[PDB]
Amino acid sequence: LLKLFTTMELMRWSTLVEDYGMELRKGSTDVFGSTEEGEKRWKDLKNRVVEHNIRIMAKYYTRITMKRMAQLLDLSVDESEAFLSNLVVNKTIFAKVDRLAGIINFQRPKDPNNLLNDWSQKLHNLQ
Amino acid sequence: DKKFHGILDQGEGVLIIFDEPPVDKTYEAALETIQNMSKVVDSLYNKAKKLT
Amino acid sequence: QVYISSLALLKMLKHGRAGVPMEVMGLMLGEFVDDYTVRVIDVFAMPQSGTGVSVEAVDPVFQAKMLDMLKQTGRPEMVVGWYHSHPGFGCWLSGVDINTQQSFEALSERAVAVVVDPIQSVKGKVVIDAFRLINANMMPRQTTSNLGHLNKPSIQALIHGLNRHYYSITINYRKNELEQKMLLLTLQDYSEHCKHNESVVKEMLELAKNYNKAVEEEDKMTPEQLAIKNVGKQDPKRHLEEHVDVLMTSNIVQCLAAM
Amino acid sequence: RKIQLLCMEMTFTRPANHRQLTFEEIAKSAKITVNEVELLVMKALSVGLVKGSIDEVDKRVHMTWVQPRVLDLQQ
Amino acid sequence: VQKVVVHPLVLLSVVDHFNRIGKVGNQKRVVGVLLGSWQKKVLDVSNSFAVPFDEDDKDDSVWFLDHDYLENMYGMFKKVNARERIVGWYHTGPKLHKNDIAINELMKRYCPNSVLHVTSEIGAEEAEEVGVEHLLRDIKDTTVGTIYQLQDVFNLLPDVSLQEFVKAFYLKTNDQMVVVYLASLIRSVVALHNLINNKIANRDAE
Amino acid sequence: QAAELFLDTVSTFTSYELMDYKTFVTYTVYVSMIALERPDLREKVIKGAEILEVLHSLPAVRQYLFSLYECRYSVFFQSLAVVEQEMKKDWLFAPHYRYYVREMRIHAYSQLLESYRSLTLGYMAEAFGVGVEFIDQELSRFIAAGRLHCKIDKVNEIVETNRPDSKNWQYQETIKKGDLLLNRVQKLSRVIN
Amino acid sequence: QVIEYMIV
Amino acid sequence: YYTGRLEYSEARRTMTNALRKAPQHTAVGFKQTVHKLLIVVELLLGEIPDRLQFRQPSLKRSLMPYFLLTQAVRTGNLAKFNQVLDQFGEKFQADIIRLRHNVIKTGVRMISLSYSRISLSKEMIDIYSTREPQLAFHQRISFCLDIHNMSVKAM
Repeated sequence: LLKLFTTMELMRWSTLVEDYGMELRKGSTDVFGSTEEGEKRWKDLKNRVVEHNIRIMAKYYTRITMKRMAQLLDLSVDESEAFLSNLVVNKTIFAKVDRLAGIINFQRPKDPNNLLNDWSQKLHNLQ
Repeated sequence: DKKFHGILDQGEGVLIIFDEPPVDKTYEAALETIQNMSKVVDSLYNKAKKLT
Repeated sequence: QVYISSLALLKMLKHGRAGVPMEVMGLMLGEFVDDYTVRVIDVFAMPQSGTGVSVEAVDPVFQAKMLDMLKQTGRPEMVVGWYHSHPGFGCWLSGVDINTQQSFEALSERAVAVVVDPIQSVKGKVVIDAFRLINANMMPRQTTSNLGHLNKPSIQALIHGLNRHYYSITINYRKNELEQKMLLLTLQDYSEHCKHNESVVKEMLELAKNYNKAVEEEDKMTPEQLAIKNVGKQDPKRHLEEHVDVLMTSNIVQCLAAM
Repeated sequence: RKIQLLCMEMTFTRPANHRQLTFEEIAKSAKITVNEVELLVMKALSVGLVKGSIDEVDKRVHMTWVQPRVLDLQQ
Repeated sequence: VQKVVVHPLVLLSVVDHFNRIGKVGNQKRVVGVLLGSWQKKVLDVSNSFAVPFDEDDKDDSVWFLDHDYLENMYGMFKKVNARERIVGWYHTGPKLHKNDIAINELMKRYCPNSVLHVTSEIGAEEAEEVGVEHLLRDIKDTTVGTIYQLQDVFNLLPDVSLQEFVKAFYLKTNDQMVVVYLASLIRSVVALHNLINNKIANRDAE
Repeated sequence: QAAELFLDTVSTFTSYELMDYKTFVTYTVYVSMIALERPDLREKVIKGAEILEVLHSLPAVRQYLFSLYECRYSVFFQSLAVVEQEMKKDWLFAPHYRYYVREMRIHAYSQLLESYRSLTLGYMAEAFGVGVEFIDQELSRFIAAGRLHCKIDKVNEIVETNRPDSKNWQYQETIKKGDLLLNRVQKLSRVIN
Repeated sequence: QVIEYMIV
Repeated sequence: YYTGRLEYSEARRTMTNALRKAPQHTAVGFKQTVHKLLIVVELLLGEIPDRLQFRQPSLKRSLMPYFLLTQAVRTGNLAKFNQVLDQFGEKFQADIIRLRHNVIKTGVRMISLSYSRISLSKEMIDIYSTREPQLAFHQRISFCLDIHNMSVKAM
């Protein structure tokens, strides 16, 4: 959970979970055999698959595809857009998400001079 | 009076957004002032021109 | 007449300015050719007492031993005489004379001291002046007519009464080209360029409104230099000039170097 | 994976002003597509080996990587 | 850790010191120690002895001392002023080698920071520039009255890509140009106010 | 300066004899939509309870008022043709009514097509019922002035509208402005002073 | 405009 | 001005140099035709409404024909510019494509119905800008102030 979760690298919804289902479930929060609210907190861990790699494609990429983001996170279009809307309404990223292919673009299409400023910032034998 | 982005469509029915790189103040202060100095020059015209 | 290496001037101002008022003292080193031409190369900062220092600063082991040490790996020749470091007022030496004048002829008549002023000299023209033993001998030097600028001291009675004994002459100066020569970007829209042309144009707005009120008002019923330039409610118009000056040295020049 | 990571990233010596290639990486990698495009530069971009964004609608990898690497006697 | 500041006290002292040792021959890396306050950014404000430098003429593998002489001048300036600690030491310009790093290491005794390199700044001369501005006569300050690293050098050079950046650069220039136009106007107006002041003044002096 | 000053005044001057009311609140509610900004204090015009009850007895300027924000423009041009018949009265007259009908007209068209990225010929014809050539010649005169952003795209007979913002407004404004200002000084700063 | 860019 | 009496590149700077010396000079000849003739040439280059008609009431010097041709180009059709030209015919200053140029500055939209109708690198259309586009105009007023120094050399 340290080397996987803290380092900004990809995840999976449950194949690391069913890959750990003989150890992360019982082994030797998420209480339940039949306990109330042990379920939803484990569903919270599904959100830790969701909001982690949206920070990866948000921290890394421009537009991707509706389909390619829809198959990176193994969801459909709709609940990925619902998790995305949850991820933007709480003001965490700057998503230019679109219904058509011009999706989640991380860009300022008004030309502030942040680029200008960034460029400025970037700017024996004799003994 | 409410978000200054929305131009919408009839045919395909979309809603284009982020119309404007909004007002930065620069030209609005500059142009405005230059309109003042006019007043001051006219006043000078009171002294210098409405004297001589 | 009296000469200096001006390292003695800078160590002089260093020891003086470091210790105000405390009247810090020391004694310099040099050589003699004629009547009073005294090259001074290094001043020797003899140490400080509690708050009142006197002839007791003429120590055996400090000036003797350290005169041997910086005789060896430094200034070889004999000392000239003392100094003294008047803070505040200038140059007059009442209790200083009984601690200085009798000390000279113990060494030689070729011996001068000098009072300096590291308080009132914030300048680049520091107050320096040596003197004589005219304790006695009221009994030549064409000078081109008495040297000039000691018919212009701060002519004050206790100072000029001190000048009866004192008789300053000159302070020469040397330096070399090397030393002379030795002594002789961006920021763009961080918030910078905006928020110092978003600022100053607003004061150009309402300060130009007050300049409108100034030219409307003073056009008529104005006399006696505008009541002495409005000492009160300072200052309309000039403010506009200053504002104009501030941006045109900034919103061009380094922006120019942007290009 | 690792010699694919470094040596398939290192072969990115395209002074081509601003390096932008994916079409070379399509043919330089004996591998199926966007797994070769993203995931190699996903893990190349998590650690400091390759820095820069990727468009994959455009199929466009921008890079400004640093990696002080080669002796380069003839460079 | 911070850089070094300067005081030309030590500059005139070392310059006069190489006005001393400049006899016949002896182009020497004359090493002398500094004393002064050492903390975050300082100069080690005052100089000292040297125990003058001679090796054979170039066979630079033999030393100078005393450590008791270090505390002769450093010890008895404490009788004069107690604010000081040794870090600094100099030599001639401009060449250095393992002699100098061997007096950094061998004759260390405190000196964590003493380059006379990232500590590179030649200072302001606070509170004693009166003994500098008197010493800045003829010609004046201005006139007063007037492979890995080089591999990572060109990683941040290339920019002609004017689409975006070019447009941005165009824009900023335009905006700042305008500002100047706005200004270069109100100073022309107040200058004209000085014109009518002078013309009505000399007009009334007719 | 006229509307707000009027607007935030109420008016009373020695039994309103220079106000000569049956005129004042009318003068406000047909001086407003020139310069009082259509979102901002136009609500302060409409839902402002100080003027609405005294234009209640004045139904002509009333139906001139709520025929902008209610988009019933087949009666609004009718309502503005009334104002171009009571332009005759006031002695502040001629380029005030020609400019006034010009800016009521231009503000009326710019209000309509700004909400749409594409304006069809039938819906712009639906604004009154004028058809084609009124909108064609007239809007071509307005874009000849360049004060809206539309254009008579007769390729499909559907008018397009994006919006380049008022960043350029300033530039174009200040060329003329700057010139005039310097010219005044150019009128003075010679020998004649 | 570096050539183009009297004020003193 | 007499130098002002072909090219249009400097007729307006010699119009500024021309319209200076006439407090009260004449009523025919010298004072009259300089203003109205030079602003007519200022329409021969193509400068339209907003310096024309409110600047008229200073002179009012018989004031019919040249102003009529200014609005005959401000509208810009040959049909009534004909009767400005041929029905007047004595207006003089004899020394057409410019009022054509006004209406075709618009277009229908841009191309105009597959390159064919009649009326009668900065992807923006030419609004403003922050590069070379607006720089030219900028260095206009700077130049003006610099040229206005001359003021300091006069006392």
